Amino acid sequence: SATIALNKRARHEYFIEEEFEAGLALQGWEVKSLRAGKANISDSYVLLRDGEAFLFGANITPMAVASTHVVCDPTRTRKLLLNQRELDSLYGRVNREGYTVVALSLYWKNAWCKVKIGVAKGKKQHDKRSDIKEREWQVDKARIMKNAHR
Amino acid sequence: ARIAGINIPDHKHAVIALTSIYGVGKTRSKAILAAAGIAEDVKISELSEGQIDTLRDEVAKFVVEGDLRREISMSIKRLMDLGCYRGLRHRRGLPVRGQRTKTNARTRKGPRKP
Amino acid sequence: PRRRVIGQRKILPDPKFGSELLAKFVNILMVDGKKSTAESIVYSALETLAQRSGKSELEAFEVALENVRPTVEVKSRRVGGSTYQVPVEVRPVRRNALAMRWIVEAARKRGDKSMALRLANELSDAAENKGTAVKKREDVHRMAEANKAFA
RNA sequence: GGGGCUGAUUCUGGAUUCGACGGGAUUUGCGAAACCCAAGGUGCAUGCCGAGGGGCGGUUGGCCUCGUAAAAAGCCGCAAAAAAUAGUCGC
RNA sequence: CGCGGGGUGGAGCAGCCUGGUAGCUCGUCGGGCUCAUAACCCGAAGGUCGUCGGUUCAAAUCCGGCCCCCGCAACCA
RNA sequence: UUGAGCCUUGAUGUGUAGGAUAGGUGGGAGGCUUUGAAGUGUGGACGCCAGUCUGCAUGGAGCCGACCUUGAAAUACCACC
RNA sequence: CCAGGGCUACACACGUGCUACAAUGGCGCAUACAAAGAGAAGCGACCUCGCGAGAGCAAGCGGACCUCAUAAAGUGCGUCGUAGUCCGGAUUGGAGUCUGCAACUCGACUCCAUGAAGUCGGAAUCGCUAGUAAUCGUGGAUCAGAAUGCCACGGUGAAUAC
Repeated sequence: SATIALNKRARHEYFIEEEFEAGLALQGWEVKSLRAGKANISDSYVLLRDGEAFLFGANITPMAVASTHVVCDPTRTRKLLLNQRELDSLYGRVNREGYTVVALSLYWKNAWCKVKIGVAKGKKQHDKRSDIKEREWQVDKARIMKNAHR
Repeated sequence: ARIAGINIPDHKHAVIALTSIYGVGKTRSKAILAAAGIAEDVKISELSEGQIDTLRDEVAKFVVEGDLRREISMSIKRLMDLGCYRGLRHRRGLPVRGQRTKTNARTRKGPRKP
Repeated sequence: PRRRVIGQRKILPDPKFGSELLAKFVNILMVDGKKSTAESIVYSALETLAQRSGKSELEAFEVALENVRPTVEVKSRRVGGSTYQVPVEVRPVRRNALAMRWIVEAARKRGDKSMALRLANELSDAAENKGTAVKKREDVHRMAEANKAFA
C-alpha cells in the first residue's frame, strides 16, 4: 500500500515482542519527501527522557529542495505522537539494558504518517547461530519426513 | 412499594429489599425491620399496606440517603479543603489508610486504562 | 513413562451398587476433595433421569455411553516439520474414559440451576446422540476421517 | 538565458496527525493572587531610622531580625552532579 | 443517427425462457485447526431479479416502456 | 457428412389443490372394446423419476368422459397445433 | 550520643502470594469428627458485662490433669434461583478494641455504612503421577504489638502415564 522503507534487518538482529501504531509529527519538508523522496529507516531507535519518544534513525532527505533561510537537516529526532497509555508503561519495560523501541516499518493512514513501532529485545550472537540453524532445521525435518513416502 | 428515600424493591426478601437504598446495609436493615414486625422472606407484594407505611418512619430514624449522600463530602471537606494528610491522598487518587502505593492499590487509583 | 509400566488405579465399586462405570462418575465430579457432596449430585443425575426417561439407574447411562463413545481419535503426533495429526485407535480403557470425560464436562457447560439438573439434561440427549456429546464426538471424526492413513 | 511541465492522493474547496506536546475555554475543589469586608479571636504593636542576614560573599530595592544594635531564613556562583544514560559487535 | 444484447446478494455468474415454489461461489464473519500460524475442513450471511407500468389465475420470468453498460456502421457544416 | 429449412409423425409440459408428465384456447358426454379387454411378463421411452408413455404375446373380452376433491378441468375424441 | 523523619514514598515494569469471578455454591439453623503443637515478668478458662473485637473477675497450669481450643470442609433442614444477583469484597466515612512511652506518617483489627474491579484470564508458562494435584482447617518459629510469607500438623480426596 502506502508503505515506506522498512527495517527488515531488525528482525534478524532483534526479536521484538509487542508492537504499536503511534503517529509521528514531522515538518513540512518531510511530508513531501515521505511519499517519495528517499526516506531511510535503518538503525531506528528511541531517546525517551520524559515523554520525548523520538524516531532517531530515520534518514529522509529533501528530494526537491524546499529549504530556505533557516536550516533543514535530513536526519532529525522526529517527535512521535504517543498515547498516554503507551507512554507511562515505557518508564518500565524499556529500561532493562538491551530493551529498546524500534520502528519496523513506515506507512500512511489516509495522508497521515503513522509508524509501526515495536519494543525490541535484541539477540546476542550466541543465540543467533541457533535461529539460523532452526530455520534450516524446520526445512530439513520435512525432507526426512517426506522420504517415508519418498 | 416505595419507602421514604426511594426504596422500590421487587419481591425479594424484606431484609434484602431494604438494602436497595444507600446508607443502610443488610445487618442494619434487620435492626430496622426488627421494629417492623414482618418476616424476612416475605415479598413486596406480600408486604401489607399497613406495614409498608410504617417502614417510612423506621428508615427515617437513622440518617439515610436523603442526607447521608453529602455527609461523605463534609468529611471530605474536613480533609480536602482543610489540607489534611488524608485529603492530599484523597485528591489525587491515593490510598488514605496506608496501602502499599508502590505496586498495589490499583482500584483506589481507578481502572488501569493507562 | 520411559520404563514405568505400572498398573492403573483400581476402581472401587460405587457406594450404592457394584459398578465401575457409575463410581468413575463420582470420582470425576470431585472438586476440592468433596466427594461426599459429589456423591449426592451424581446420584440425582440418573435417578431423576430414571423418572424422566422411564428407565432404570444402570440402563439410562449404559445405552447412553454407546453414543458418546468414539472409535478413532486424532493424536497430534507431529514431529514439527508438518502439523499432522495421525489418528490412533483409542484404547478400550480410554474409549469409555474419553466418552465419560466428554459428558461430565458438558454438565459444567449450560449452568442454569444445579449440577444434578445439568447432567440429567446433558445425558438424555446424549442417550440418543443429540447433545454436546455427539457435537464433541463427530467433530473429532471430522478431523479423524479426513486424515485416514499415515505412517 | 527564455518556454513548457511538476510541486504532500483527490489532480477544483469542506484535513478529522486515534495520541503526551503548544493554546484557549468549560465544568469542578477552593486557596490575599484565583480577594475584600476590623468583624470572631484579639493590646500593647506597626512603619520608617538604626540593623545583620544559611557553609563563604551577596541577596528580594525589599527580609525570618533588631527597643538602638549582632545574631536568626527563602535564593545566587561555591559544593553530596551523573554517566556505557537504545541495541549489537571487539583488544 | 438507429441497429445488437445484457443489467439480478458487497462481488462475479445462473435459475426466467419451455411462466408461479432467487441460488452459486469470490470477499466476509462463525467455528474447527494448531510448539505457533496456515494448509485444509465445514457453519452462516446477503439483491423480490436495473426502473416503472401492462398482460396474465399466476411477472424475477412475458410484453410495453424508460434508464444504464456498451458494441456497431454511420460521421461532407 | 454436417447443420439449418419445412413435410409427415410420435414424443412433449405434477404454482396450489390432486388418483393424474392436467399446456393454452375449445367443439364436446358417449367414446370404446373381443378387425381380441381389464390388466399381466416386461422391453425401451421417460422424468420436477410423480409415475406415465408403452412394443409383443399370454392375458382373453372390458375400460374410461360429464362424473371427483380442483382457480380451472378432464388427451372418452380432437381442432390450431 | 540524641529527637524527628525515612527504609511504608509511585506517571511505571516484573516476580511470588491470597481472594474470586459461585448454585458440587452462598446464606441461616441444626449437627459430628484430629494431630502437630505452645505457656509462666506466659497460656488464661469458667463466670459477669459489652452486638462484638474485648474488658472486669479470675481458677488450674513451667503441663497425658490447666489454658490456648468452638475444628472446618462433611451431614441434615430451611433459604436463594443464574445474576457481575443474597457473587466477590477492594476502595472509602463514622464509632470502638488491644499492643506499647506512644499507632500522624504506619499496626492488627472489631461494629456500622459504601459498594467497586473482576462474569473464567491471549502469546507464553509451571507443578505432579500419589494420600498426589486439589481443598478445608489447626499450631509454631520470629514477635512489646504486628503476616495472604516461612515451618509443622490434621481432614476429605483424584485423574491419567499409549
